[PDB]
Amino acid sequence: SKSDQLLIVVSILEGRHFPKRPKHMLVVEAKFDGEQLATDPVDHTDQPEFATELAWEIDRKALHQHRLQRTPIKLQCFALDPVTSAKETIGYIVLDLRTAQETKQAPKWYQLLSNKYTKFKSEIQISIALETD
Repeated sequence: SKSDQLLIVVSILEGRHFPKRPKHMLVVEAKFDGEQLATDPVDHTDQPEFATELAWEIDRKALHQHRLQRTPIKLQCFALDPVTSAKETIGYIVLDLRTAQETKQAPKWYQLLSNKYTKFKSEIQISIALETD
């Protein structure tokens, strides 16, 4: 059943309406079904360039269950200090497999929930898709 092996691919593209923080970086961590993945740290500019794909392995039977159960893909956004190495949680984004098809789809803009930058309507552009593993 090698064919029945799939990848959930989350594409984190660009951010917008972030504050310009000259000494900091941004990192997005993503957690699905107890597996954590992370982006490179990127410049904490107003429009951060994440340009990263994250991939989790899954079975077709398992994927269909997660889809119906609404198992979340939880994205946590951190501001990182390259000097001290301290990370602070900026906000979170929740995705689910409802839209995930086996073709690439147009990305959508997602607002950061519990956003520490309370006056900024910070958001991150995200695609989700399924590929053969």
